Amino acid sequence: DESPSFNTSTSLTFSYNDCDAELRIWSVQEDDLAAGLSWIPFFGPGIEGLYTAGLIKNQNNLVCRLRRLANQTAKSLELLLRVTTEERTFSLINRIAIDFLLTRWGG
Amino acid sequence: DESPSFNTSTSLTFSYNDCDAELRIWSVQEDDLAAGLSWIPFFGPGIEGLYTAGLIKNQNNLVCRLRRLANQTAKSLELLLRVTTEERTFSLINRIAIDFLLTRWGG
Amino acid sequence: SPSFNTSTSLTFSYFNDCDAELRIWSVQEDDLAAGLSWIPFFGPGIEGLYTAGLIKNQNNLVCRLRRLANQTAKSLELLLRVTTEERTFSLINRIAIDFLLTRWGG
Amino acid sequence: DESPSFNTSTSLTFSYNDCDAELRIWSVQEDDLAAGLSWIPFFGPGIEGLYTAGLIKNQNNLVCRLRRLANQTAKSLELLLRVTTEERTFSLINRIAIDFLLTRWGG
Amino acid sequence: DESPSFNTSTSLTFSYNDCDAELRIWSVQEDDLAAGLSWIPFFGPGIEGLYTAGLIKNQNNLVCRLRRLANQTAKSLELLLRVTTEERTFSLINRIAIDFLLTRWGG
Amino acid sequence: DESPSFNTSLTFSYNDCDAELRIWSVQEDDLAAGLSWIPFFGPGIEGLYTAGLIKNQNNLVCRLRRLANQTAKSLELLLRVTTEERTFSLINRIAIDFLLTRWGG
Amino acid sequence: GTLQKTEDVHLMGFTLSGQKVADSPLEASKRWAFRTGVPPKNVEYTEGEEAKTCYNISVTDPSGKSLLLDPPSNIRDYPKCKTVHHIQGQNPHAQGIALHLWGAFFLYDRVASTTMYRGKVFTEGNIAAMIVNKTVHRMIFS
Amino acid sequence: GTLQKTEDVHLMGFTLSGQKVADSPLEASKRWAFRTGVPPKNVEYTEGEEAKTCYNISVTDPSGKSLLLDPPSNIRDYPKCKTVHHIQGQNPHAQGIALHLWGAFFLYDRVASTTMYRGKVFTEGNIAAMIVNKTVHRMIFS
Amino acid sequence: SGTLQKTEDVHLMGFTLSGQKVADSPLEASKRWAFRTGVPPKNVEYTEGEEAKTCYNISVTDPSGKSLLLDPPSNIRDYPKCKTVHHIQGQNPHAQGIALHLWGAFFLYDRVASTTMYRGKVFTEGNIAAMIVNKTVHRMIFS
Amino acid sequence: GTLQKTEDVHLMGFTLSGQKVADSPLEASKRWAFRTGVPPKNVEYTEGEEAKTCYNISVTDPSGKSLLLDPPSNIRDYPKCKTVHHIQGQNPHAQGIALHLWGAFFLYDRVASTTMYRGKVFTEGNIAAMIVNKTVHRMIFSNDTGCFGI
Amino acid sequence: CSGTLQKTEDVHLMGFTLSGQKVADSPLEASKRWAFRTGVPPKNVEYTEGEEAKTCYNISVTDPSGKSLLLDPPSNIRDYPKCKTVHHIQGQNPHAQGIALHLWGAFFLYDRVASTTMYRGKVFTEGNIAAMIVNKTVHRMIFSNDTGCFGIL
Amino acid sequence: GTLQKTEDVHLMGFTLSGQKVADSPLEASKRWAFRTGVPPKNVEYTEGEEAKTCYNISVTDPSGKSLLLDPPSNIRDYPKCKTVHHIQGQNPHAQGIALHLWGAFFLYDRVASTTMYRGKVFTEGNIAAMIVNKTVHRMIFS
Ligand SMILES: *[C@@H]1O[C@H](CO)[C@@H](O[C@@H]2O[C@H](CO)[C@@H](O[C@@H]3O[C@H](CO[C@H]4O[C@H](CO)[C@@H](O)[C@H](O)[C@@H]4O)[C@@H](O)[C@H](O[C@H]4O[C@H](CO)[C@@H](O)[C@H](O)[C@@H]4O)[C@@H]3O)[C@H](O)[C@H]2NC(C)=O)[C@H](O)[C@H]1NC(C)=O
Ligand SMILES: *[C@@H]1O[C@H](CO)[C@@H](O[C@@H]2O[C@H](CO)[C@@H](O[C@@H]3O[C@H](CO[C@H]4O[C@H](CO)[C@@H](O)[C@H](O)[C@@H]4O)[C@@H](O)[C@H](O[C@H]4O[C@H](CO)[C@@H](O)[C@H](O)[C@@H]4O)[C@@H]3O)[C@H](O)[C@H]2NC(C)=O)[C@H](O)[C@H]1NC(C)=O
Ligand SMILES: *[C@@H]1O[C@H](CO)[C@@H](O[C@@H]2O[C@H](CO)[C@@H](O[C@@H]3O[C@H](CO[C@H]4O[C@H](CO)[C@@H](O)[C@H](O)[C@@H]4O)[C@@H](O)[C@H](O[C@H]4O[C@H](CO)[C@@H](O)[C@H](O)[C@@H]4O)[C@@H]3O)[C@H](O)[C@H]2NC(C)=O)[C@H](O)[C@H]1NC(C)=O
Ligand SMILES: *[C@@H]1O[C@H](CO)[C@@H](O[C@@H]2O[C@H](CO)[C@@H](O[C@@H]3O[C@H](CO[C@H]4O[C@H](CO)[C@@H](O)[C@H](O)[C@@H]4O)[C@@H](O)[C@H](O[C@H]4O[C@H](CO)[C@@H](O)[C@H](O)[C@@H]4O)[C@@H]3O)[C@H](O)[C@H]2NC(C)=O)[C@H](O)[C@H]1NC(C)=O
Ligand SMILES: *[C@@H]1O[C@H](CO)[C@@H](O[C@@H]2O[C@H](CO)[C@@H](O[C@@H]3O[C@H](CO)[C@@H](O)[C@H](O)[C@@H]3O)[C@H](O)[C@H]2NC(C)=O)[C@H](O)[C@H]1NC(C)=O
Ligand SMILES: *[C@@H]1O[C@H](CO)[C@@H](O[C@@H]2O[C@H](CO)[C@@H](O[C@@H]3O[C@H](CO)[C@@H](O)[C@H](O)[C@@H]3O)[C@H](O)[C@H]2NC(C)=O)[C@H](O)[C@H]1NC(C)=O
Ligand SMILES: *[C@@H]1O[C@H](CO)[C@@H](O[C@@H]2O[C@H](CO)[C@@H](O[C@@H]3O[C@H](CO)[C@@H](O)[C@H](O)[C@@H]3O)[C@H](O)[C@H]2NC(C)=O)[C@H](O)[C@H]1NC(C)=O
Ligand SMILES: *[C@@H]1O[C@H](CO)[C@@H](O[C@@H]2O[C@H](CO)[C@@H](O[C@@H]3O[C@H](CO)[C@@H](O)[C@H](O)[C@@H]3O)[C@H](O)[C@H]2NC(C)=O)[C@H](O)[C@H]1NC(C)=O
Ligand SMILES: *[C@@H]1O[C@H](CO)[C@@H](O[C@@H]2O[C@H](CO)[C@@H](O[C@@H]3O[C@H](CO)[C@@H](O)[C@H](O)[C@@H]3O)[C@H](O)[C@H]2NC(C)=O)[C@H](O)[C@H]1NC(C)=O
Ligand SMILES: *[C@@H]1O[C@H](CO)[C@@H](O[C@@H]2O[C@H](CO)[C@@H](O[C@@H]3O[C@H](CO)[C@@H](O)[C@H](O)[C@@H]3O)[C@H](O)[C@H]2NC(C)=O)[C@H](O)[C@H]1NC(C)=O
Repeated sequence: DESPSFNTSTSLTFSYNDCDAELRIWSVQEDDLAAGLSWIPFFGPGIEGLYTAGLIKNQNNLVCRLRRLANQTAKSLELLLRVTTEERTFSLINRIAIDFLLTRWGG
Repeated sequence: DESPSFNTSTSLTFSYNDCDAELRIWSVQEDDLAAGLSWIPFFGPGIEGLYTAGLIKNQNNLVCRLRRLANQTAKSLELLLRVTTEERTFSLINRIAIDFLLTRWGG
Repeated sequence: SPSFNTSTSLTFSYFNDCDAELRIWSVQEDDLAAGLSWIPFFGPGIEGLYTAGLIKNQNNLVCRLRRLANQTAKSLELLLRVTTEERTFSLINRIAIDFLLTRWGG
Repeated sequence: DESPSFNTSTSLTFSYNDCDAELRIWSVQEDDLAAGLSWIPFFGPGIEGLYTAGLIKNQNNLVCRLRRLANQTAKSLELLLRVTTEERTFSLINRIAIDFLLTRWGG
Repeated sequence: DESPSFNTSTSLTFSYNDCDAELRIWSVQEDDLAAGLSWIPFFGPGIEGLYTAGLIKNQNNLVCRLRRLANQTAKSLELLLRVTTEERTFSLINRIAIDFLLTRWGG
Repeated sequence: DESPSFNTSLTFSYNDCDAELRIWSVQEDDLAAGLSWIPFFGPGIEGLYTAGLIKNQNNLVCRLRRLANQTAKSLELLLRVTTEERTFSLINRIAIDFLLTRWGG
Repeated sequence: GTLQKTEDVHLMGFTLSGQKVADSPLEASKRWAFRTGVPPKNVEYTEGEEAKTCYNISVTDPSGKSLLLDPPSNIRDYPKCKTVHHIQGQNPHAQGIALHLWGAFFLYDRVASTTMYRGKVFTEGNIAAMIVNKTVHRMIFS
Repeated sequence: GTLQKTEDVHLMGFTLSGQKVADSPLEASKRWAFRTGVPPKNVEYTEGEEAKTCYNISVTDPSGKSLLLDPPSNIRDYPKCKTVHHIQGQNPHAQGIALHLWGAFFLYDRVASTTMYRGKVFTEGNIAAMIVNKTVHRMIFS
Repeated sequence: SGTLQKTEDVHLMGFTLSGQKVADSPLEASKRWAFRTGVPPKNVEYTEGEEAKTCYNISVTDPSGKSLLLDPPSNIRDYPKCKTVHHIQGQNPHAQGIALHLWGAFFLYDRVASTTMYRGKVFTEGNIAAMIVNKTVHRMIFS
Repeated sequence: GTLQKTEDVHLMGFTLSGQKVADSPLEASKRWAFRTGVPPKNVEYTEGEEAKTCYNISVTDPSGKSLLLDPPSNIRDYPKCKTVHHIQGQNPHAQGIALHLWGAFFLYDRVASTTMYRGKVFTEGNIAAMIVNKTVHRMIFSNDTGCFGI
Repeated sequence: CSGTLQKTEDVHLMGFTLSGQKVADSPLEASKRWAFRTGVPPKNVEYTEGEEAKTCYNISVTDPSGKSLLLDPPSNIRDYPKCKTVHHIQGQNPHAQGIALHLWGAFFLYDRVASTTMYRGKVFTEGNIAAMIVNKTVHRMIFSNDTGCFGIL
Repeated sequence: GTLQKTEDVHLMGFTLSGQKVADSPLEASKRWAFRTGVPPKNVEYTEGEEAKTCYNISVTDPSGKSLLLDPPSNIRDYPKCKTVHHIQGQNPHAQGIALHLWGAFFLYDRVASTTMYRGKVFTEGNIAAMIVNKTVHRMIFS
């Protein structure tokens, strides 16, 4: 489970054809909070209007370097799921957040 | 999603009318190790006897700051439950620990 | 939970009634990859997932892991009393955060 | 003890009153030794019903010399049983087969 | 019953899926004479240390044909054991050796 | 398990010795009595044995004694293999082994 | 800015009865509504506050069955309540999931949910986080 | 790169259709098989690429029941599709549950699974792990 | 010379004395039995045998109440085919040892010929013979 | 110490049979009891010991209903056992769930429990936590009766 | 002319188990191959070597009177040498008489003895023995309660 | 040479006293020892030499039970002995069966054993297999 980064300017510097150039995406809301009242679950957007659409453009051939991340993540994530015993959902965000700190404080 | 830290003397240090000065709580006690056998489930207190009551006194006007903390903690925590999808248990203590470890040791 | 570091099996840094022979079973992921054997369809079932091995009692290691099997039970029961979820509880991330918390901090 | 070889010619060739011509004997499945589920002992014949009945015809003066053979076998057989000290059942066909192999290899 | 021969070179030629390739077996001993005094029963290994472990390799499909052979010869062995009346254990080795001596005379 | 054979000058084909060898043997003249083969007319347990002597003419007594002394090593390994605790016979095994090694030679 | 060990975290539940919010059942019913399409969410906390009022409400349809969701195995009653109100009602024009207008949480035994479950006594309140050690906690708690 | 908060970890899932993988249903069935003895596993992912084609496939038997596993309550239909193919089939010589041959994932609404579920719209694709903060994600998207 | 191709081609058949025109009524068939000490009993396995004409079932006890015959092993079973079974109850006070046959004949049981008489089992008197016949000749002559 | 990754933190379960605790079923059954009022808890471990004795137990009431809890979907049988003891029993006047008197754990396939599940083979033991390195782990690696009834 | 028998101590007669035959060896399913029958004597045969079994069975069957319906073992009957898992089942049968028998033809294997019946308190397995001839050179070259038990028919 | 009949083989038992080995009861008692874990075995032999010394030995525990095994029905006393020694004693730390240290056999009437039985007269010796026909047997015999 490797992960690139977001190093810009000092273009995008990434620290770890057979692609599609266009890539439009759906995402969880970033700025739904505009009137101070939509954050209530009763006044929320529901499940139909929950998702916001946008476009990701190819600046420094980022799209190919994300589509080629599919092999070397699904190779290891199957072996990660084979160890655990639960058939429920399984979050990986805390695992990566711990692992980055374990890598950074090696010395 | 704030997390204040209190330190003794300088009385408590807060660091990071519609409020009642009286604040009585119930908690899970930690002095049960002196019995020597209460850690076994068969010799434990059960469900109704699990709790110990106490009173938190107002030293540096910390009751009303806690009641104001709780009112806008929900503002962020409702969105934090909005993003995820699973319909049951989410212990946020690991999230707060990881955010605290990333915040004060970013570099 | 009392943790235990097997550094060097010489270093035994921490946070009769013993048997010297310790045979264990485990999931060894080193040989489990095997090219295209990480597929769930090209893979092993429930009976066949595990390996077998033995642990050598070099510096009296098994006889202190069993005393560790004592000395972490009380803390684990007091940890499971506080929680309210009745299915299985992940515990590795808690130890991983606690290691960095007691490593550097206040 | 001695044993003749009652064999066919291709007059009838034999080998190495007080008589009854009729000889009705009991035997162990004269033919059809195999079946679907008869070799198993759970669906087997049983201890009282595994014996078939046959009648040997006295066609070339056959029964009478067999009776005279049996009445003279006892002289060798009791002296053979006198030497051994075991009091359980004593098989004998292996001795006859080894005697046949030893005697036919005359040089 | 059946008894095959298994010879090496003057080639693994034989004479006369639903199986496992691995065949781990226990045997008495290849040669305990190298110890020097292991043949004395007082210096012997006993019941619990009598056997040694081995692994027959299925590089020329021996194991599966042997597993087939046992199920084919079970019927003939039950038909052989039905005829005898002794309830003690019956040794078949001399029977097989005499049958091998009688079954072949051509050359 | 060695088994030497004698010859009709006696060719043999496969201190700690006493030259005088006397044995007890099963009766042979009893067969010629005529009625003594019947168990009721038999001699019994005690009268079943005849004493005899083996002469030492071509040092066969000493080689028989060392034959027994080296045969007891081979026989006891054979007794270790079997699972029966009652009286076990070896006559048929020696006869089948003689037939099996006679075919090769 | 000091957190030695992982159980120094605390999530406390604070009720609106201690904030002087009108908590009689006549005017507490208009902070509750029904809406379809929003899944329920729940989050676990550690300690709580004794509440002046707690509620025990089951609402059925004209066909007889309750509109409230079946509570899971981990849902229990609220530990300490001074006054418990039992209300049986009927609403034919609404269907769906019970939700809170102010965004406050329905509090149960160490579970704060965004919905109402049948047969379980809850209260209304929020949850808050703090970082204290044992030394402060022994001198702040009686 | 250094992230300041746990929320910055994004997990986009990209479908196979962006690699010019053929996606006609008459030949896609060789990427699916049935097997006994493998439990299913789910992974939560934050966002994902949509699909040019989506599938709604149920497999029946001569006895009339569905050989596919029932979905849990967190399994939802896939959010964005362009041309979904509602397919009904029948297979009398299959046992166990459904698995993908390439090791790819059956993507659903923010849940990726290694098995098929009854009556749910999915796609085929993998997921990737990465970190972008708010500023770099704001100079993109917009 | 000799046609012996398999080990189970050797048959051991036991023929009764009654087929040899020997008197077998129990009044004069009891003079071929006696008692003797010091001789171990012997048993021999056979395969098949002649259908018997008259069999016997004999219990002999002392005046103290104990049987003079032996306890039969688990191998010993009743004789298969008996047309007439004679049951004799007797008592001999001055006999000791085991029962033995005066003519040297065998006490035939179910495929076991014995030199002694057992308790509670039905036997006959007969002698066994050994011969070699293959499958085809046996199917030709046996009927 | 040294901790570079996350999956090198191991939780392995040690049985009580390797602790010289006598575990024949006629006398190992007095470490078990029944109690009302406690929830059952589960914890996930990784590796484990080969068990000398394992138990497959059933406890019924006089009406024919089993007093042990229904097993969840994540509970499986214990992987390696040298001897499996099958036990059937009944108890008329005990209600609740089954608990261990010594505070130990009921070990299953990578799940340790504080209760006894119906129809599943378990053992008794305690799980233990440690941190190893990859190279170090390459180096050091090759009705019967009225049971219960307090 | 493959006359490879030179002497008789070339005894190599393995007894192969049914667990390697892909036959189900669970204790609940293996009980359907066993039943009681009277009127059949028990028979034993001697083998010298064999496989290492996967599963083995400790079985005791009683009556309501408390007497075991399995025969007592002779002095040569011992426990089976290699067993990865031994299953201990105690049950009873109130309506079966006779001795225990196998319904396929397989033998109950013990320590170097194959039987057609079960014995009291002894550990066995299922299997069939096969007889074959190899010499020393080739073998050195290769080498390395519950109630209703047994139901009824 | 040649072998004609099956009865032409013989198994003669030669005693150790003919090997110029000392045979006093105190000196011959150190070749016998007790051991558990081995079954006893028996072998038939046809004839043999009569020994100079024979032994009738009973060994009991202090509680009274003899450690030696009961004799089977085929075991009898040794046929001819010049001198028979009756030695009895006790041993509290002996368990198991009796065995011979040199690997020799305990000779009885036509049965050679690896163990020592209770109340039967034996000797020490080894047996040998040898083939002489009846033609030249009387040339050697007498
Ligand atoms: C990871 O990165 C790779 C980089 O290549 C991306 O590309 C695909 O990779 C997969 C996995 O290796 C490829 O799938 C395999 O390709 C081979 C196809 O070659 C056969 O077919 C072509 C024309 O169809 C002919 O040259 C000839 O017939 C070849 O034989 C085969 O190895 C595989 O198919 C066979 O697999 C086994 C082996 O026999 C059999 O069981 C099957 O029935 C079948 O015959 C297999 O299909 C794929 O081709 C690559 N695509 C391209 C466009 O190159 C991946 O996208 C990327 N991600 C993953 C794997 O998730
Ligand atoms: C065939 O016949 C031969 C003789 O012709 C027998 O050979 C004898 O074998 C036994 C085997 O145990 C020998 O006994 C051993 O002798 C040694 C004793 O040392 C004393 O004697 C030697 C020489 O006489 C001198 O050094 C000195 O006097 C010593 O005092 C030791 O090596 C052995 O002791 C072992 O046993 C004792 C008792 O348990 C313990 O201390 C130890 O275990 C120790 O290892 C042993 O006693 C004997 O010497 C041999 N005889 C001769 C004349 O050499 C064969 O046994 C026989 N075969 C059969 C099958 O019967
Ligand atoms: C802690 O955080 C909570 C929420 O978690 C805050 O509570 C908010 O309080 C505000 C201010 O009171 C609420 O906003 C408005 O409140 C009014 C409710 O008053 C009722 O009662 C009075 C009687 O005294 C009468 O005016 C009348 O009966 C009212 O019903 C109303 O003005 C508004 O409600 C509705 O009014 C009419 C319908 O009656 C509609 O036209 C309106 O659109 C509206 O729906 C309105 O609610 C607010 O609701 C509370 N929640 C939130 C989420 O903001 C606390 O103030 C805060 N505490 C601190 C110290 O910060
Ligand atoms: C040598 O090896 C072979 C396999 O390679 C073994 O052969 C097996 O022999 C057994 C003998 O009992 C066979 O079992 C019989 O099967 C029939 C029904 O079984 C299933 O049949 C089909 C299978 O798909 C389905 O309908 C269903 O699953 C059935 O369960 C019946 O003929 C027999 O039932 C008999 O017993 C039951 C008792 O419960 C009663 O109904 C009747 O008495 C009935 O006659 C029986 O169960 C088995 O099928 C064979 N296997 C194969 C693969 O052919 C040999 O046993 C083995 N030899 C040995 C070990 O000695
Ligand atoms: C909160 O309110 C609900 C309103 O339903 C209460 O639930 C009801 O509780 C009663 C008392 O336990 C239940 O009655 C019992 O039900 C069963 C079946 O009849 C049986 O155990 C008893 O005979 C008894 O009748 C009742 O069924 C239940 N209602 C529902 C719909 O489940 C609940 O008790 C209230 N909580 C408190 C703390 O008062
Ligand atoms: C994908 O295909 C599945 C079937 O494989 C579709 O599910 C079907 O959806 C319809 C319409 O909602 C269901 O009918 C309704 O079901 C219930 C029955 O209690 C009830 O609400 C209504 O009376 C109505 O009959 C139908 O049952 C359901 N089928 C199955 C097997 O679950 C699904 O809609 C398809 N999805 C898309 C996006 O096309
Ligand atoms: C030959 O004569 C002997 C001796 O009289 C007969 O043996 C006897 O057989 C009967 C019938 O089986 C036995 O009676 C049974 O005994 C027990 C205890 O009562 C029980 O199983 C039955 O209720 C029945 O009464 C009797 O004990 C037995 N006597 C001896 C001494 O063993 C034998 O049957 C005769 N053979 C025939 C007629 O073929
Ligand atoms: C430990 O013992 C228990 C019983 O005390 C065994 O559980 C039993 O397992 C069998 C096989 O899976 C179950 O049979 C099945 O039941 C249902 C009937 O509707 C069905 O799925 C199948 O047709 C099959 O017959 C049986 O019900 C079950 N018994 C109980 C009481 O749960 C368990 O297998 C034993 N463990 C081992 C390792 O032997
Ligand atoms: C197969 O199960 C049988 C069930 O009877 C096991 O036999 C039993 O083994 C135990 C342990 O050795 C015996 O207990 C001991 O017995 C005596 C007399 O009490 C004494 O030495 C000890 O105090 C101890 O209690 C038990 O008696 C014995 N049962 C019988 C009927 O003999 C057998 O061990 C099992 N097989 C395996 C391989 O585990
Ligand atoms: C070798 O020594 C043993 C003893 O170690 C001798 O055995 C003993 O023999 C006598 C005479 O036969 C037995 O006495 C008789 O026993 C029974 C009652 O037990 C009865 O028939 C008579 O009333 C008489 O008392 C004695 O019991 C027996 N002792 C033992 C322990 O079995 C044996 O005779 C000696 N052999 C030689 C050849 O000297």
